[PDB]
Amino acid sequence: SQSQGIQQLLQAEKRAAEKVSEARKRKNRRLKQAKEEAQAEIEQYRLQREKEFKAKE
Amino acid sequence: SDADVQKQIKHMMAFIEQEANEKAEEIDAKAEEEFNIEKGRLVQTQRLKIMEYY
Amino acid sequence: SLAEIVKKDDFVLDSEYLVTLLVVVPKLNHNDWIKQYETLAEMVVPRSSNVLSEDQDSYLCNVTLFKKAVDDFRHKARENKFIVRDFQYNEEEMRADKEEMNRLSTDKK
Repeated sequence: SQSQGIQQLLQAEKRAAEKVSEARKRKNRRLKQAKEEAQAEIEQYRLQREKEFKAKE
Repeated sequence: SDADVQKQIKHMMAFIEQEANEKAEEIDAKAEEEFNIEKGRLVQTQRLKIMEYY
Repeated sequence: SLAEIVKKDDFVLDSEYLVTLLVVVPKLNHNDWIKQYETLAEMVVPRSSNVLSEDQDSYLCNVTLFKKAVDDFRHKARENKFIVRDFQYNEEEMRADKEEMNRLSTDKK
C-alpha cells in the first residue's frame, strides 16, 4: 500500500511542525518573562527614587 | 530502481528537518530579541513616568 | 470534471514542505510511467503514485513529494510528454459542479 511511502513525507512534516511549534511556545513564554522582569525593575526604581526623595525632603 | 530511490529519499529528507530546525533557531533568536526589546521598552517608559512623578 | 473521481485520501496538502501533483498518461505508456515518474526529480518517495481512475485512453494519478522536487518533476514530465493537470483537491469547485449539475438538471425539468 502507498501509506509506507507517503508516511515518510508526513513524518518529516510532523517533526518540522513540532520543532517550529516548540520555538513559538518558547517565544510566547520569553515575551511573558520580559513583562514580569520589567515589573520588578520599575518597582526597584520607584523605591530608589522614594529614598532619594525622602532624603531631599 | 526502487531501493536506490528509498536510499536517496532517506538521505535527502534530512535537509527538510535541518531547515525546520534552522527556522526554529531563527524563532528562538527572535524570542531573545523580543524579550530584550519588550523588557527595555517597558522598563524605560515606566521608569521615566515614575521619575517625572518624583 | 475531476469532481467524479477525486477524494481527499489520495492527496498530501495543507503542509509547509509537502505538495501533490497530478499527471495523465496513455494506458500503454502507463507501464513506463509507473517507474519513470520516480526518476523525474530527486526527493520523491517510492510508491508516491495514487491512481484516481483509468479510462479508454489513459490513467490519471496523484504524486506526493517534497516542495523542492515539483518544478523539476513537472518540467521533466513535459520533456517526456507526460501531461501535467494539477487539481489539488479543489473542494469548492467539485461541490460547485455537483450543485449546478443537480440544480440545472432539476430546473430544466
